[PDB]
Amino acid sequence: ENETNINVVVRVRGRTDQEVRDNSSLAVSTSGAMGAELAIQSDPSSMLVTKTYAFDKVFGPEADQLMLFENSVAPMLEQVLNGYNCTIFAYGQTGTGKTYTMSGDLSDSDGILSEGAGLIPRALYQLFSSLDNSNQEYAVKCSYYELYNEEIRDLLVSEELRKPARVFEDTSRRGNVVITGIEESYIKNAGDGLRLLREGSHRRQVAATKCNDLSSRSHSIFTITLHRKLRASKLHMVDLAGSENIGRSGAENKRARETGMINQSLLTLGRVINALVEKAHHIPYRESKLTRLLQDSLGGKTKTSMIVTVSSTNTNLEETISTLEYAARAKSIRNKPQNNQLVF
Amino acid sequence: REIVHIQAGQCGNQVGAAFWSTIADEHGLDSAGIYHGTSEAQHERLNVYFNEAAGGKYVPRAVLVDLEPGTMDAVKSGKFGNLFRPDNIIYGQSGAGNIWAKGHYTEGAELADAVLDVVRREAEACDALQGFQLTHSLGGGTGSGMGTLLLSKIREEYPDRMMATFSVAPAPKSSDTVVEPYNATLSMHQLVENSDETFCIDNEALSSIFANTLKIKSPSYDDLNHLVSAVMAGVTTSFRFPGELNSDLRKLAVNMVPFPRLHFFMVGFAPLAAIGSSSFQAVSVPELTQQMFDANNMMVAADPRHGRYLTVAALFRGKVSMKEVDEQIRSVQTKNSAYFVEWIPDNVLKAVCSVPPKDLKMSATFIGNSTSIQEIFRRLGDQFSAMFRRKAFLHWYTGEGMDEMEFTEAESNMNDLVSEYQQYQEAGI
Amino acid sequence: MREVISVHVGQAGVQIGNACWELYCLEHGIGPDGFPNDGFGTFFSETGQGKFVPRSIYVDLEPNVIDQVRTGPYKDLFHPEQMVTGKEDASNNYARGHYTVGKEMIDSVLERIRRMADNCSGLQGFLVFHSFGGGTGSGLGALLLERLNMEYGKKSNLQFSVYPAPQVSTSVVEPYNSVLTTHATLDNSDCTFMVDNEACYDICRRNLDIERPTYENLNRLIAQVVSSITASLRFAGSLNVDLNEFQTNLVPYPRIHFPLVTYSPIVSAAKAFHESNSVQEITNQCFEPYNQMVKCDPRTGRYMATCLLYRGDVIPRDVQAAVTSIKSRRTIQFVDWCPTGFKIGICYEPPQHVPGSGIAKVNRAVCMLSNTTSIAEAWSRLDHKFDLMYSKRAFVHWYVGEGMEEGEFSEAREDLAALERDYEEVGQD
Ligand SMILES: C/C(=C\c1csc(C)n1)[C@@H]1C[C@@H]2O[C@]2(C)CCC[C@H](C)[C@H](O)[C@@H](C)C(=O)C(C)(C)[C@@H](O)CC(=O)O1
Ligand SMILES: Nc1nc2c(ncn2[C@@H]2O[C@H](COP(=O)(O)OP(=O)(O)OP(=O)(O)O)[C@@H](O)[C@H]2O)c(=O)[nH]1
Ligand SMILES: Nc1ncnc2c1ncn2[C@@H]1O[C@H](COP(=O)(O)OP(=O)(O)NP(=O)(O)O)[C@@H](O)[C@H]1O
Ligand SMILES: Nc1nc2c(ncn2[C@@H]2O[C@H](COP(=O)(O)OP(=O)(O)O)[C@@H](O)[C@H]2O)c(=O)[nH]1
Ligand SMILES: [Mg+2]
Repeated sequence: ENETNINVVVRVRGRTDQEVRDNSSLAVSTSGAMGAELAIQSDPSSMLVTKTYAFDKVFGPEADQLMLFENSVAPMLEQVLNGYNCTIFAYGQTGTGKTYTMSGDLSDSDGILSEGAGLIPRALYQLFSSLDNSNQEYAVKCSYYELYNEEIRDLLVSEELRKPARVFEDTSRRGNVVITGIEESYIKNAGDGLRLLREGSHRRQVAATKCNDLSSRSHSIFTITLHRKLRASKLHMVDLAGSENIGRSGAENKRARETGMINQSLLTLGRVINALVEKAHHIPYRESKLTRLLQDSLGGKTKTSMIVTVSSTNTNLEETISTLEYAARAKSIRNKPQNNQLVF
Repeated sequence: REIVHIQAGQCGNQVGAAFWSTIADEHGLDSAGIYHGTSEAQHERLNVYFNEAAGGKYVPRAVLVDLEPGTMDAVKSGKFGNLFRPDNIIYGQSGAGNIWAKGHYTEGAELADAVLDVVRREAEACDALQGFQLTHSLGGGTGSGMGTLLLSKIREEYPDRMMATFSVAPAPKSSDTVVEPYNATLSMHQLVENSDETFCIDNEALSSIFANTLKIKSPSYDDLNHLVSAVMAGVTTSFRFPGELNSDLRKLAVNMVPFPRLHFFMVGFAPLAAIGSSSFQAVSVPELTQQMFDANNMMVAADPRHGRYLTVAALFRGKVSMKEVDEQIRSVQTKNSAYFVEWIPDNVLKAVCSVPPKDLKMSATFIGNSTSIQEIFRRLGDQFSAMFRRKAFLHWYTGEGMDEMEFTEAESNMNDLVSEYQQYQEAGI
Repeated sequence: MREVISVHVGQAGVQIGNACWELYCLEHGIGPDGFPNDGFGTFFSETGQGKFVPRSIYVDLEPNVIDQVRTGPYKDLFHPEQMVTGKEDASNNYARGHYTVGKEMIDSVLERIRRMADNCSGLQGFLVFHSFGGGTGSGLGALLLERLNMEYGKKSNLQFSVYPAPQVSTSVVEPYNSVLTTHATLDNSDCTFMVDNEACYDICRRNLDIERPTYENLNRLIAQVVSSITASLRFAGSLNVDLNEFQTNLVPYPRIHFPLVTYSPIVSAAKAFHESNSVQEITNQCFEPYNQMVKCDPRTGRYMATCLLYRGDVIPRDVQAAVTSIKSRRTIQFVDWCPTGFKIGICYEPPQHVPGSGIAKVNRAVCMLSNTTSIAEAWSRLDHKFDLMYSKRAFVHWYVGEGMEEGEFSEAREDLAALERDYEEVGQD
């Protein structure tokens, strides 16, 4: 079809014992059976009950990997094998689980598989699995790097090499925003996927907040090139950092760069979909390097998925509900899926 | 509160001797560098541009970098040669060639290491930097090819401070060199990204001032660069004296820039009149503001009436109170409802400095932000368009080592900078 | 001693504060040293010799206006360790104002208060007045209350912060820095006395016939209603209107605490000469909207509660015979649920005039304070502006690029409109 296909899902985290037993937090999210509009309320049998937000897949502190992975990623894994580009990325407040959403665990029990490892190691094997039994030739390449303060660092290599000048366009397509000056690596099997992603995810800059010692600041981005046979569908696995508040960081001038410039691009991610509620005479894709790359993703020729991981603990009411308007407003935009058999 | 000044290029050189001449006269310094104060305002805020020395000898924060070794001797061996520390003056041997792709390929790769080293101790020797000026040109090679590479280091160097570049623009008609559509848009690629903002100035517009207001048809460039040093002083006029409000270079750019892409501005100045029009002119605050919104008082030949004003910052030098300014602007924003942006209401910034100029009673420094500036850019890209499809004047760039498809990246950057203003020139949402 | 202290943040804190302490010293008859009614120096700390230290602290992030006080005619008055200056200004950025550079400067300010707080005999409450429009007083003053009301708890908090309006504007983030401030002022301050720059200006044009007034002519109007509240107790009078009493006679609910200010008689030099001054005709001036301090329409709305602070030679029965001439006769009804509406006291001693303003000496003066329902059209002016400034997210990257999440922008318009939902509800017969 040629419909308004933009995938958005919401999976909140779980409270800890010290939080709500001290705070008596919000009653806004359900136990997570299926996607349905809930409420916005606190002191619920009183004069704060305002409105609900229509959903696709709401899940409380109840959902797991294979409950999400078979219904969200796996109908689009087949689209990758069908010869289509796809885009999956997470978003939300810092310290909620959107780094857990992409890359969750480092258990990595290499007898068979790992458990709880996040969407990318599930989407790692389950594209190598079905490709082994579909009687065609295949070649697998990947490239995994980061985005940090309008700069790009290759997480594949630890050497100190970077781009020569700039990110390039091409005269071949419009949807290409190619990034040269950076290495992609070759992958034989499922046994080479985690083999490079393990030290590769370790190359980023995991900073330490007042809230979490794991809620990082970079933008992990995991690209895949699949030369199966003559055809190639690029796949984007993107992490995004958190919408950092002022006082919950303790940030000095060294930390303000990965506070301000990060929130600068997250604000930029606002207006690139705030301008698509009506799609006026300009689409500001070129405001930062985060949105030049997502130009074919956001409202382009690429199928796009989105994860909104928020906190149900009352750490805020400022962007408790403000971040859900992003999927709510820009749901109704259209795309155009095009085929890819590169004719030699 | 110090800023760092760069005169990168030949136009950087001849504006600076026009710049620092009217600055040193403004604080009371002589032509040499010794001090001669009038009152306490000139005693306390020489801490804006000038580093100290023994006695009353002052040294301006400046680096003046060229690749052409000739014209630097006109200010080194020429006049005001006792007013620059010659360690700061630094320049190589080979000329550029009016080439963007040579000042950014090889010469910056052989000077900007040693140029930046002089910038190190000039930045460290203050307490709090404010801005980082690199007043240069876009026409030739030195002010452009070094003017981008010397720019692009500092954002990687000092990611907090501010950039105020006064790069002059090519003309749609009165252009001076032949490489102008290439030597602009390559520099326009680097300047949208890394610079915080710029103030464009076009010589073809500047000739219209002397041909309509002052009625001189035979001026000089040294006369012409003398005029831009009004608004050079006009920006930091609000800071270098006891003011009354809104005194900072940062207080401009935090609310003259609505989105972090556009960053460009239009410059006006008032009053100015010839000796025949001297006494018959009166100097009134409503009388000044009617000059500042004429298309015969702008420094870029695009018609501001053709566009819409996003933001306006008025900076006044002299004796002027609050609603003296605004009550005339009240009638302006009635007569010009097609000239003010509706979705940004209350689009007027004002700034009052409580010190008069010399030989004047009042003065008005104007900063504008139209949507007319894209037309010059569309004029510039149209000049770029026919120059590139034939791929002529090409191998003096790739022969130095810049990629062929790298231009199409700059045009795509250039076209998108044009493509944001047509939302706002016709904006009812 | 019923003791009070002062703080001052931003240039509005400086310039109004420069005019507050001048008018205080002429009331208590002290110059720089003092003594060229018996004591009562609650504004002042008494040293062992006679150099009375004004109990105050100026806070500015940019050492420009503080140099004016430390060089002008009042450098020989203050405690130069108390006049704390900053390093770099907030520069119209509430994120810089409230969070970033303010955190690196509050902890040389809050402890400076404590030494002046522990020198109190018994401290009642005090006053934090600034601007909403600018940088520092909008932002640092917002943190200055919540880092104070956390500490001192049950002690009183007032603020006379000056407020923006659509006729006259200075900066263009004045919608943002007002509504980002009003979260701080809602739950920390007991009360606030908002005042316009325009209605403050217009009385200096109409009812003073001064053609082009300046800011010191604005501020001397502003500081006089400041004198007519606190130091009105500090002259022995026939009645007493305490700082606790405004926190009873003007606030039914904990959210409704936004009175207006009205001063009378404000009559110029050649017009009080050829005029009498009754008790009744001056209270008639008070309910004229031409002496109002915020551009509102009080005859449209109703009055929840009023307060009349008389000064000068006043008999207390033309209080009662003329208040019913306003209450029981006129058209403007009060709130049906407030049964009286009036609280009023008489302070015996005359107000003091400065020798350099258009205002003249007068044997009686009224400082009308009233919590109205017609101030709901003050917040609708900003929230309509804050709507359209936000709907394209313009001028937001200078805030989120510093560290404020956009979630306050949701709660700003949510809380402020809900704060207007009490003025439409309590003022609803
Ligand atoms: C007479 C006059 C302003 C004025 C208004 S009402 C009144 C009385 N005087 C101007 C100065 C005015 O300050 C500018 C903007 C001075 C602007 C500076 C330029 C260089 C001069 O205006 C320009 C015409 C010149 O180069 C010459 C002719 C040499 C200058 O002398 C002219 C010249 O400067 O005279
Ligand atoms: N009442 C009053 N208000 C004034 C006066 N002068 C300026 N203002 C107001 O003060 C506002 C500016 O506030 P500031 O005190 O400068 O704010 P800030 O954070 O200190 O900003 P900077 O110090 O300039 O960096 C202007 O927008 C005016 O509305 C004055 O004399 N009286
Ligand atoms: N839904 C969840 N279920 C279980 N554990 C969770 C969940 N969400 C977060 N966690 C835990 O939270 C920790 C990871 O921090 P995380 O919440 O992912 O930060 P973040 O929100 O992704 N911020 P950032 O890394 O800056 O983008 C791990 O201990 C996870 O187990
Ligand atoms: N003398 C002078 N020329 C100017 C001025 N502004 C722009 N120009 C012209 O603009 C063009 C820019 O050239 P430029 O960079 O100085 O030459 P370069 O040495 O090759 O870099 C030349 O034609 C200059 O003459 C000015 O104020 N004075
Ligand atoms: Mg995350």
